[PDB]
Amino acid sequence: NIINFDTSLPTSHTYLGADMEEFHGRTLHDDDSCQVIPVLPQVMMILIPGQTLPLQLFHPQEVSMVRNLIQKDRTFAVLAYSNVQEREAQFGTTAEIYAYREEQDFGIEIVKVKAIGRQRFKVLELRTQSDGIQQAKVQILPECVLPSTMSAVQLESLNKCQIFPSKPVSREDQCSYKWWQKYQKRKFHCANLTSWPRWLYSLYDAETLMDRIKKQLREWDENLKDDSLPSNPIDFSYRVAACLPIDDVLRIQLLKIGSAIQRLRCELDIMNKCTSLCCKQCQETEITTKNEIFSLSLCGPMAAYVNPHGYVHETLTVYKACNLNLIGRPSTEHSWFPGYAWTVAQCKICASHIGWKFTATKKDMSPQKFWGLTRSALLPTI
Amino acid sequence: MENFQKVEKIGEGTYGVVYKARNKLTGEVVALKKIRLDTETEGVPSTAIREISLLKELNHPNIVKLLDVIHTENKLYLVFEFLHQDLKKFMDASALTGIPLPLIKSYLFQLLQGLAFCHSHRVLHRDLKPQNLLINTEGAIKLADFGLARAFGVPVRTYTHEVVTLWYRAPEILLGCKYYSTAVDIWSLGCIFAEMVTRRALFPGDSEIDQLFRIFRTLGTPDEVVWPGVTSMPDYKPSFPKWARQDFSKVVPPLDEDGRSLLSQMLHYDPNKRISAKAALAHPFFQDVTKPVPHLRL
Amino acid sequence: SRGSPLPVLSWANREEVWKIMLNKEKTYLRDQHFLEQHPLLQPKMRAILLDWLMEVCEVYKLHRETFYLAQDFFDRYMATQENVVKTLLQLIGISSLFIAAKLEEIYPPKLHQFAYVTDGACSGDEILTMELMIMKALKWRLSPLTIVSWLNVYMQVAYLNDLHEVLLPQYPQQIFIQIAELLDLCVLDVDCLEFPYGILAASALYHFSSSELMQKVSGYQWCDIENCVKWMVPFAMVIRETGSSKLKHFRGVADEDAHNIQTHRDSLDLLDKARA
Amino acid sequence: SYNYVVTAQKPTAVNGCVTGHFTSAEDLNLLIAKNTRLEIYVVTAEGLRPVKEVGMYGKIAVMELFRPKGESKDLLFILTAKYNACILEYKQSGESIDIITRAHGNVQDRIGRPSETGIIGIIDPECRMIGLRLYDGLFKVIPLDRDNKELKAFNIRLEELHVIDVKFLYGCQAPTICFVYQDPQGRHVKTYEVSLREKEFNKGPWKQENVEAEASMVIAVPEPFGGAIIIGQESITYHNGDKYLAIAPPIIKQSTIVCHNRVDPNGSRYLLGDMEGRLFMLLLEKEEQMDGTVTLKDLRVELLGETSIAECLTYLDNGVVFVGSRLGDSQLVKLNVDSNEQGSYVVAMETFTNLGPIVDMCVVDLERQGQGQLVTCSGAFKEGSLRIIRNGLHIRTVPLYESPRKICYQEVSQCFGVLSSRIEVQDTSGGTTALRPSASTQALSSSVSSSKLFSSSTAPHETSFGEEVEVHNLLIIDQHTFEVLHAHQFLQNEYALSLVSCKLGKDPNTYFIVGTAMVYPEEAEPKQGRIVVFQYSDGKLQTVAEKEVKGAVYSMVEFNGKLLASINSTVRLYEWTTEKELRTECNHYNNIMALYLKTKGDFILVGDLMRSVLLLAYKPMEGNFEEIARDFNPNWMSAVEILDDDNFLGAENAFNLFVCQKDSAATTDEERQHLQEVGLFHLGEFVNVFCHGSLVMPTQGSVLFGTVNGMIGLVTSLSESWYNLLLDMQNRLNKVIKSVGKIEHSFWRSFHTERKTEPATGFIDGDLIESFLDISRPKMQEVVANLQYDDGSGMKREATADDLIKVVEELTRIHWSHPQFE
Ligand SMILES: Cc1cc(S(=O)(=O)C2CC3(CCN(CC4CCN(c5ccc6c(c5F)n(C)c(=O)n6[C@@H]5CCC(=O)NC5=O)CC4)CC3)C2)ccc1Nc1ncc2ccc(=O)n(C3CCCC3)c2n1
Ligand SMILES: [Zn+2]
Repeated sequence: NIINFDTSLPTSHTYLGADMEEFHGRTLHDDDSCQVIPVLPQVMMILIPGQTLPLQLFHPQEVSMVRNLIQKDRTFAVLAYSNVQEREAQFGTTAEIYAYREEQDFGIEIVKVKAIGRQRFKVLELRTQSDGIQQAKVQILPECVLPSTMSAVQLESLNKCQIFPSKPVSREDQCSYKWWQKYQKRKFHCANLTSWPRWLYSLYDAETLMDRIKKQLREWDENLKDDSLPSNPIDFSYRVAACLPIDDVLRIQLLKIGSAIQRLRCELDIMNKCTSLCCKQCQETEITTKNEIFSLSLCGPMAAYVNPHGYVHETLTVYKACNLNLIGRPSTEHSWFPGYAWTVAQCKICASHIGWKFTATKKDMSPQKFWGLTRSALLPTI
Repeated sequence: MENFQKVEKIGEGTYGVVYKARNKLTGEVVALKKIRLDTETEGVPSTAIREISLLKELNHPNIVKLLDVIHTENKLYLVFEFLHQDLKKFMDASALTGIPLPLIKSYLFQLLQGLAFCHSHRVLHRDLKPQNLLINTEGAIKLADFGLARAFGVPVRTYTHEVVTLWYRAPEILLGCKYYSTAVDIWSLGCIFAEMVTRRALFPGDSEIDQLFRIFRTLGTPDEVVWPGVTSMPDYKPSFPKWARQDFSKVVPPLDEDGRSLLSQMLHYDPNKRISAKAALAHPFFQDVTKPVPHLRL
Repeated sequence: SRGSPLPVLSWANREEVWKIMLNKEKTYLRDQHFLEQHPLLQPKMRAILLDWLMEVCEVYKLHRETFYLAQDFFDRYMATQENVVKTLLQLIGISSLFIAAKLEEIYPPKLHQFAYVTDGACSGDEILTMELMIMKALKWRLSPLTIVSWLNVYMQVAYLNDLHEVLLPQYPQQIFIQIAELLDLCVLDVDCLEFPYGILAASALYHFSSSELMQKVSGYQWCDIENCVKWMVPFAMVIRETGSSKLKHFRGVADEDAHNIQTHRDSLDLLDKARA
Repeated sequence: SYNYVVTAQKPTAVNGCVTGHFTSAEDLNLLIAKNTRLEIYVVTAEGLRPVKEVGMYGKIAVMELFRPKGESKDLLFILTAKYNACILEYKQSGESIDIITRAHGNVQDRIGRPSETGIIGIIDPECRMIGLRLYDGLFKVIPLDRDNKELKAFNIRLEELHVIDVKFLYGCQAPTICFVYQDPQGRHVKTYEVSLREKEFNKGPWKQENVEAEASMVIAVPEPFGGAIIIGQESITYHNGDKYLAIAPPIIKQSTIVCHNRVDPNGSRYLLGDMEGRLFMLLLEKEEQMDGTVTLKDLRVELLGETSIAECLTYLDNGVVFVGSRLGDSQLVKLNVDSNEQGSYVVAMETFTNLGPIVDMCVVDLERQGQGQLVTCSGAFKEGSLRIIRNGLHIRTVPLYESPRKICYQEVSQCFGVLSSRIEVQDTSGGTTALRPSASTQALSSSVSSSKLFSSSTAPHETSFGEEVEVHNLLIIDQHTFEVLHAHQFLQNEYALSLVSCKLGKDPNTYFIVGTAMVYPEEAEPKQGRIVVFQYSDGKLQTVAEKEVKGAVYSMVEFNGKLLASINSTVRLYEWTTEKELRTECNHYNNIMALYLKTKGDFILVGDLMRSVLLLAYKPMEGNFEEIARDFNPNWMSAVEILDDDNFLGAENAFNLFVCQKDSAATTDEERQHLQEVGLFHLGEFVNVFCHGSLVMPTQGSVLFGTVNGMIGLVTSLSESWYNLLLDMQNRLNKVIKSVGKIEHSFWRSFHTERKTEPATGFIDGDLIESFLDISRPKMQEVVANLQYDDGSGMKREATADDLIKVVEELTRIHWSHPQFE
């Protein structure tokens, strides 16, 4: 239904605290450059570029390493551990700190940090520092931007009518089914020179795939306008990738897709092929389906949050879930979504912690109840 | 605010965050509730203004004392008095052998005095749950977290509909009654009294209809004979299943006759004939009241 | 003396509720010479500001209790200040109402709405600042017995049938609006602050009732209110000559609650006749 | 893989044409560039005389003639697509003609992305500079000074990032560019001045004018008119600063005007053409004659006739117009003054052959006289045809008036199965009506598919009047008379994609198996299609079996007596049962869409547009497909082909061809699973279809390909010794042979992509090696000086420059002989 929640709070991570420093800095790296980068040992997250990762660090060397890595650069290597969880990391992502905070209060160090992923790398070596710190010597993978499929076969006399007037307002009659039908007939007119039809080349068109993905992205938490979902296909693909509830082995394969075109095709592939999200270690219960998936934040249906003990959870927000029982009573402590209280949810068969049930606690709040299901206990299906 | 030194996080109430701090001047332990006004678009939240305004007018041995209020830029601090625990953690720590009947007597007797003090001051707590009843090692239980409180007028008018936690929500509030009054708090105390004896929640429902059906199953389906006007209540439907007044001898075993009568009065369906706090303090159950000292490891 | 106007009570006992109400009346001090501390100000712009607040309440369907809470907040906040200009006055006024809003009605209008009502003269940050310093200056003592709450009490004690039943509203809806209309007309001038709020409501009740209904309902005696009645004469009169209004209806409000909403029609036009 | 690539037929699709005084100071010359060959004709009253033809190491993207001050002839400016430019001059010394490179250089920028609208090259009228629009946001100027022999150029920032078109204006003291561009609130036209001594942009002599939303052609009108003419979908407008004059005739509404030409030096009238292939004349009548000035009065346009879909137009004086086409045969026609034979003023009087967009060819031979016939599906739309190439070179054209997509040959029935597509319009009364009578509508016998298994009945979506629909037919064409003997029309919204003619299982009948996809404008990916088996027996075409599939049958092939087809992303092996039915036997599921799919022996090679190529094997006694290898890097792939059991050859973006190898080393079960690339080469052509067969009879194998630009090429395989010998010869020839524009052969044949560029490896250029016989004896003696031919056993060092002649001449006769221009 309607959502007057002001979905910016989940992205703000206000539960992490108040007096948080807000580094405006940025940094990059040359393509296929061998870099030596520090590693966080306890985070098991598979970070996708453009994703916000909040972390709470307790261990002394970790406090020290974040403290000394704040000044010289701000990047650390979140390795995407394979199914073999201990070591055996072949690829990963670089994350740069954009918010850092230190409180000696209560007599414990605790470093509260918010980072965001920038690049992807392959790890060629993994050395160990003097104090239980992993240094990954890595090579940056390339962002291979692919030219248009008619840039080679193209009549230069027709290459002058290849710009198109403009977008036809926003979702009107004879403005979605008609404008795209004339866009496909004018951008792929040289497809008659090749051995394939226009509708085949539309399947590999960045604009068409982005529009087709946005058609489904609107069903989850109808979008205000194209302010989100950047026009650049690389950024759009990385943003959509962070929202798919697929498991870890599929996420690794998606993160290895070099081109944006193949990444969009794979995301659009697992957007209608998937039918049901089911219990992972239990494998029998039908928890939810796609139809009840909705986004409560600008980041999308799924985002990364952190419990007071430092663990990072990818919580997918759904309207309705079944085969789950609640343990305990609602509490508003450290709540990821401000104004809601959580109750621990476990599956009916194997009593495995699957997520939480959030309920409204303040006055005049539109979604009276929803469910946040952790991704580590979900296995998408047929 | 440079005099207090934080020691540990306690928890979060209806709003803000509560810490434990020791005053460096007199060396006493207090609690500090913190509000971040910079995030609050509507300045100081309504709950904050309400609780601060009511808490400086209520001074009772069984209501948590508001020692001092300050404002340090973009932060609001309320200093409270320190209580060592809450009722819930004490009940959980005593889920095997349990709270003695004299201790339950003293706890309910002391809650009723604070509730009667609030009701004499035309104040509706509306948040009587075991998290908000704080106990100490001296054997005193006190009311806390007045954020959801409201000073009801004379006459009353319509206030906020869905109030109180679901497990402690009165049936008239569930049925969408137009006007509610003091009786709701009494109901909560009953729901807590039976909780102190049976050791689990009396009505553990995860939805409105559930809660209502569980209340009916325990106490029977109301009619116009016991509760005038149920058939005319906005949320009452004729399809409600007919259950018949499960005997209190099985619902709440370990307590005797006068306790059973008092609890049945505390769980009466109609607000008009539901027992008032003062007329509950006159019950024979409070004839041999004492003040035992709980031993509360952890 | 105030013997015991209120009947026997069930949810509490009558004596305690009554002495608590009287001690609340005693605790909140109000001064009719609070304007002399500010030589630039005059009673007329206080009346103008109160009327503007009345209009603001009427626009947003805020309750009468909200308006009178704002009035008490203003009249107690000015008495603790010195040498304020009229330009600030509007802000202070809205701030009081803004605070009063959060205290009384279920769904406050948002801060941006309150800023928009000021027509750009006051901003949201300014409103929050002034509300915070108001809450300091009143020492967070923000629960007074207003003029209209006393009127509600008196009206219920006026019309009682099956004893008790003091919490469920039961009284005609046109006498209440007439008496409140007299009370806000008497609220614009400063010297009304001389008399207690309960005495104000009682005398305004009498000016549309008999001398025995007042005494049965209010617990008061003739001498303590002779001055109040003698002073109110003009008000009651100008109102009687003008003719009382009718219980108007509001959108989104039940027909049994419309009498608890502020209705501003015209006051300054009658005050000058009253002061003549 | 030690390959050898040569061209058996030069490109025939003309991509640019220009006229001017190139050969001498007074004769009129026609210069036509097709892909890489520049052909110079001297136009005479009889027609065209082919004086010269040169070949360049690059794809001519822009070419114009210009005569700078103090010059007797016209100089030629050529910019190739690798972004290198050259200024050339014709000279003749008695009886020898060569193209001097007056200037040359490389123009590309280190950082920058190629513009979407494409390379635009313009030359200052009076020749003060050359303007190039190559990358978005910047316009680069080459000053045409007498000392800029290295073509040094500087870039001026363009504020408008989306520039549609740009031209140089006439009659301006400082050079002016008028350009139409787009901003996110409209499409505008505005001018700029170029300052060379200070190298920036100054305010132009007009005002920023808001123009038609589909304006796409700016042409510069010469004196005494001046100004510019803007041509778009709706109207033709004329701007000359203050003066504005627009007309919106209904005659040009049907099609989009794409090409234009100026047929009068005064600029009084122009020639233009559109996509549909009809020709208009744009008349500008002075009719003003003021006190001292002449201005425009109206801008009427008129129909002239129909020609071949035209890519370029030029006026060759005395009524004759050359129409250069990339989709069909080029034309040389004549515009009569008052012909009106039926309404058309144009009559064709010469046609130049154009193999065009070869989309699919087949090699047909039974007797070995020349042991070769190349039947290619050429052209598109009105001029789609099939071309039969024989060596006796005889090119025979069979016009279909519809686009041909796939062709396959049946020996027993002596017929060709041709997939064809026809464009129809939606009528008001409901139904499809044809534009022109095509081969599908003029067949001896006709049939329409009556399949009822495709009930569908899910949002039929009756289209709008004027919508374009595409009907697909299968044509049975005789192989002796080339007469369409049968046309079978497929169902509505059915795109025919694949066609094979092969025997299946244990029956002796040969079949035409076609794969189809039901395409709907809302469904991006087809979810239903058919596999249909036809028999052409004694005149008719009977459907023997029909099979439902849940997706598009992109490609399929006969495989050891079975079929194997690609349904979306699954590869399915069907076995043709005894009761004339097709039953599934094997399934494999891939992460990529199986577009290209070729088998040899028991190996299958699949691939998609994204160059990700997979290689599977069929295990006989287990009953499925086992993945052997697969290499996946993102790039656009046009065609793939399996050379031998180990080497696989494909064509990829930027007109490149590659060969990837299999196995070798085989260290740890991952080396053999990796398809490591071995060879790269820059063809310069977009190869479209890639088949086997020899067309004429030290090279083993012969795989020939057909491209978009009309080229036909042949790639064979050599050995270690001969690859080394010819690679050594290739470098020695590069130091003796001088190209047109001083373009290095290594740079021109370097594998190119706008992310990377590496030298060509594993490929030997047949054209450069065959150019050894066109060199002189004293120059031939420097190539072979310190060589080591080696044959019997000894290197015999010298090689005598007569032995390598024998080697190259033996290499020459593996393909057809190129006819001499003149
Ligand atoms: C002295 C004294 C002691 C106790 S006590 O000990 O009884 C109490 C301490 C307690 C409070 C609750 N935590 C239990 C922990 C359980 C784990 N956790 C948590 C939270 C989120 C989690 C999570 C977790 F694990 N995980 C695994 C997750 O993944 N998430 C995510 C997060 C995001 C989300 O959205 N979803 C999720 O799931 C919270 C802490 C400590 C134990 C109980 C009571 C009172 C006092 N004294 C005292 N004196 C004076 C006053 C005066 C005024 C006043 O108001 N108060 C009190 C303030 C509050 C009530 C009244 C006073 N109080
Ligand atoms: Zn389970």
